[PDB]
Amino acid sequence: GLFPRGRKVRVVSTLGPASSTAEQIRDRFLAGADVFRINMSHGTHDEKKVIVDNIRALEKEFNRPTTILFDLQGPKLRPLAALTPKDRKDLDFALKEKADWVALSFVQRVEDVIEAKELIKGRAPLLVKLEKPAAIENLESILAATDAVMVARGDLGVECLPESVPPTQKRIVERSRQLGKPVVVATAMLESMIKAPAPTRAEVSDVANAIYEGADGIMLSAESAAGDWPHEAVNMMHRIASYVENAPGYIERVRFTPTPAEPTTVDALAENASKTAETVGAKAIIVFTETGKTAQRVSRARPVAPILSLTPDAEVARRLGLVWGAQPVQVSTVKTLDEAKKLAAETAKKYGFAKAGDKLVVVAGEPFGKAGTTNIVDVIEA
Amino acid sequence: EGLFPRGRKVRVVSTLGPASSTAEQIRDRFLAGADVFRINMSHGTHDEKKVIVDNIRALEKEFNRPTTILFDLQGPKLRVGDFKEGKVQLKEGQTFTFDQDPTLGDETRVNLPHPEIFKALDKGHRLLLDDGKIVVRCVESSPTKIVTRVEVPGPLSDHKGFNVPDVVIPLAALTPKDRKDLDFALKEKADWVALSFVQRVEDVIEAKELIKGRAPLLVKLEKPAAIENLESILAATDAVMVARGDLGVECLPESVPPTQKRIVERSRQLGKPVVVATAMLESMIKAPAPTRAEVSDVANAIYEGADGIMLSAESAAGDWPHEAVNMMHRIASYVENAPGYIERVRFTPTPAEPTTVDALAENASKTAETVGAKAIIVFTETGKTAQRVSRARPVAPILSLTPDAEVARRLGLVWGAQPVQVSTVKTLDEAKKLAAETAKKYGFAKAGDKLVVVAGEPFGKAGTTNIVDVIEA
Repeated sequence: GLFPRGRKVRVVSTLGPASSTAEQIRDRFLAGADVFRINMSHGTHDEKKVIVDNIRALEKEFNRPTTILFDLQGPKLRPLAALTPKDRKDLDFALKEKADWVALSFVQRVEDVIEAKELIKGRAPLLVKLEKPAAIENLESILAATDAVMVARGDLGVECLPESVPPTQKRIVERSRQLGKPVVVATAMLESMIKAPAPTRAEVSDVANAIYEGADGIMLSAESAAGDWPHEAVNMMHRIASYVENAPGYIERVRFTPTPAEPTTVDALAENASKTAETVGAKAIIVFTETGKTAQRVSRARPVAPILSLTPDAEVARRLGLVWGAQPVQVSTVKTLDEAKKLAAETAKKYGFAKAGDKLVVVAGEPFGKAGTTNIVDVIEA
Repeated sequence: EGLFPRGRKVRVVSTLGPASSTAEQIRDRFLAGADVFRINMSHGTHDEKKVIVDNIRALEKEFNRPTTILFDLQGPKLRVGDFKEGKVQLKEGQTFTFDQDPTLGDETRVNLPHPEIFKALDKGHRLLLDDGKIVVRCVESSPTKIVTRVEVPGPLSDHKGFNVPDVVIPLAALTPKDRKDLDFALKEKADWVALSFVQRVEDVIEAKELIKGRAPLLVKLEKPAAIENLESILAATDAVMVARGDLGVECLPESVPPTQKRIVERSRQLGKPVVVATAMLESMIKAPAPTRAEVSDVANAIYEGADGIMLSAESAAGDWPHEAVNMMHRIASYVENAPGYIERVRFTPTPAEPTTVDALAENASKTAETVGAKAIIVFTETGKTAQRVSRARPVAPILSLTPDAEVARRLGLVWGAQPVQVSTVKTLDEAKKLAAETAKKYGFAKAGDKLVVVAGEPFGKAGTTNIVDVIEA
């Protein structure tokens, strides 16, 4: 039951002493972990390389793209620079290791996102950790410049009142969804499970309420990195999403946040592919995407129907691991609409979303092979 | 100051116990933000409760505020018997038998000393033991023997508790101990009485017949039977508690949040005060500050629009009960006054019933917004009009003026009701004058501010609400 997962929220799982061997990483991944977070504050580049090779090993065993998020420590203290000399080193290592996502801590203003992106030079997309009062005041600029977002509540409730986090969280998730930036809720989601094999009622509520906000991602930190029960913690995350997303009241709450279309072809075809899929009862929406942009726009609409994001670029498939519901599948380059239709039907049947005769909605760009050319909605039979 | 008005409308239910019992302590929690005091009748003696009750009630003179006391009755305590070695290991897929033999148990057998289980448990039904840590499934049942297959193994020790999620059992929700505790609660003039082990509407009817209208009835929703029967139980009850601790044992813990969404919605639409309970600030049993998940949990109950948010051991038994109560107050003050709050509350529709009072509850709220009113003063003899206006969840704060001391206490559990006991009025002008002088005395309005008054023209008569009146203070 590894792919599909039966839910669309993404589980982010931090690795560390309790979750670091190949067998341990394999086990989290089967238990429900989708994105692995490597924290560069501690440990050595030597130990990360073994962990990276052990995450990537999984692509061969299960034929699925993995997703690795390198977390730069930032100017932890134990008015100042966005990337410390330690970060610039750890970054260069993360890009050696073909980081799918790089995260940056303690941003306070848009110029710090810019500094990072200028160093990164397109080699990896950027996620911003929002945890400083200034970051919240500069929220619109920061969110515009970033590619993805983490509501990093641990530090946020240190430097801001802890009672200010929930409204600030609602604000970050809303706006992230509206801007189309994947957003992850973080810190203490299952804190009690560091020591106990089962969660508290308040912890399960927090996870469910992150899902109902429509967030792309829910994270575990020390519950998988350092605790006595990492496998149960990861699995409880999967169990909460499996149930909540398929229980009554889910989509109504997700739809509370309006995500209207920009005046573009891609946003128009994303919205109307979703609606068309609802109206005809389609079993899936298949999105052909060179760089992932289209898949992100469809994901933004939060369709009921399952998405499958078909890309030729193994790095895009890896990156899409963080995007709500994206379900990336690396494929060969198709060269005709006919070939796209046959590949779309066969992919939906193979992973169990459809059987011959079922409706499918295909979003694509024709003539094929170029990014930013999305212009077709095609309703086909599997 | 920070006491009345509190600066927020949700109500804090704090459980009293060893960590919060002395006069000075009970006073502290009141000031810290606690609104309803929950007295659990399962432990302790009446003589000690009487001391606590008197200590709660003493607040009324110090602060000229009505207090509110919720008495929680334990209900049935289902436990297995004892084992020869004190415990056993149950291996998956083994046969395990429950009978009425008192002989000391073993790896195959234990006494289940509750005859009522043997009258309802049948094939396919589960028994959960040790807080759901162990699951067994009935493969065979007779009036005197229950044979099970172990589905989820683990240790099983002497007189562990168990749960019967899948079938209603012919056992009263009020035990003999509960009946006696109830009479003590009513003699102590309980403002609210809390029923446990609710399975069917008949359990609520039974409880209200014993109570003979001496206090309103809150039902705790713990058991899959009660969720199946939600509508009939909600209709019959006066208030609700989402008792998550037992719900998450008897159902999947991952299924509580959608079931909490459902309970809170229907409770608002039916006009029944609803409380969210269990582990909201659980880590503060040992720590002086909460986790992020915990603060999110309290805030998400507030955004659902629930009337109340509750602490159990955090205030009853923990090391940081003052900080725990205060933290509930801090989360409510910040969230209700921060952006995003009213929109989330309004997601649950609460349309007017076809009654004069429901139409006027709605009219007043809409009128308050349009004219910029500072308060909505509600005159009420039994509390009914207060609830219906509370139900509309208006932006403008409510002041619920009642002549009756008992009504003023009970309303302490109603969202934003802000009860004030006052003198009777006999004309409209007397009501307007009393309404303006009350809004000014507590800081809601200054001379010239607009207020919306909701009242009934035959003054002094319950059920007569028929007036909305805009006035200047």
